[PDB]
Amino acid sequence: GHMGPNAVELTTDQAWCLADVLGAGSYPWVLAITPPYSDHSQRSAFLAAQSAELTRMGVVNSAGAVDPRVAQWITTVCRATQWLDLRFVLLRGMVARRSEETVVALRNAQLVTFTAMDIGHQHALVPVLTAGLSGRKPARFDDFALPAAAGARADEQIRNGAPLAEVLEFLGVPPSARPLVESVFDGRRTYVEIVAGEHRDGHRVTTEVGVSIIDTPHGRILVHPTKAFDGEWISTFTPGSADAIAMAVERLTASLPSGSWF
Repeated sequence: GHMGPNAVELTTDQAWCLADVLGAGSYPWVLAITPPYSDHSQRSAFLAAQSAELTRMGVVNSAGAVDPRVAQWITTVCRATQWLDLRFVLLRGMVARRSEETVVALRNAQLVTFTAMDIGHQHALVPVLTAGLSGRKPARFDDFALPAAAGARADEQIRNGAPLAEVLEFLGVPPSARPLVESVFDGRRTYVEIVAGEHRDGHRVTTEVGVSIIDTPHGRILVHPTKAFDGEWISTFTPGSADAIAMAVERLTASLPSGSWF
């Protein structure tokens, strides 16, 4: 239910219900909210089964009206004009901007939280971007780069059963960097993939590549993309300090038509 004036926690079933009655539209795919009902018979019934609990929490009144703030937040998420998609590796997030309003939607299994936020600068975002991680401090190592497609290719090769020593040796990972790089190509990792988007005259435009933040036993690691003139993308691995993260996400949004958030 309500968690202070600026955040509410709902079941995803409830969140779906609200978007529906508000005519808010659809939740973005990134939140992966499963529909509670397929048709109008099931819709009316599901509304009725949910009505009491929504009233008890003070989110919908006994007459069917939704809390003014919750309605605005849902609307900002479903109709965002600019956003960041957050895929944590079911833990899914989105930072939605509409008009001057910023709302963070955070879906965790059967629950989703909506939090209205003042994000006036880059650094305010970093706690949100790292919420689903492991509280690791920045790793300590010198930056390295490789083609983005090669990193993804290498990752998929283990998903196809290939040996790590073999794969990393031919990527050219030096022995000094093996413990760090092996820890990245390790499922005990926690990470988030960040894609930026905007809605411009009916047209969805998103970044072709994303920013990743990864927590391993070696610390927090930032992976950010740079476009080369041959058209292929370069991934750079670097310590995931708040400063580095904030600058990488800024440059990511700046690559879209409406430009940086900051």
